[PDB]
Amino acid sequence: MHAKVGDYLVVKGTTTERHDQHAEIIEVRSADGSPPYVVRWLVNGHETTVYPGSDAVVVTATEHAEAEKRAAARAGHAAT
Repeated sequence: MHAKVGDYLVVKGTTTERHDQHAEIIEVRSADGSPPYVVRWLVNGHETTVYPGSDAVVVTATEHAEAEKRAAARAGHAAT
């Protein structure tokens, strides 16, 4: 996994069915791709530092709106 700033983080379901744990990566605490990350819930509304899980993927704006609402409730429910 390799992270990038200005992009969105996803966890779970690399097979592409259920993509959870969503947010915007504005601060990458890795030079390549290793947790933790400083993440913003944009479509939710808060900043924090979270620990994602396995099957972490990088998405863009559209994958962020709906999916980050639900999947941030998934991600930032704990490990904060």
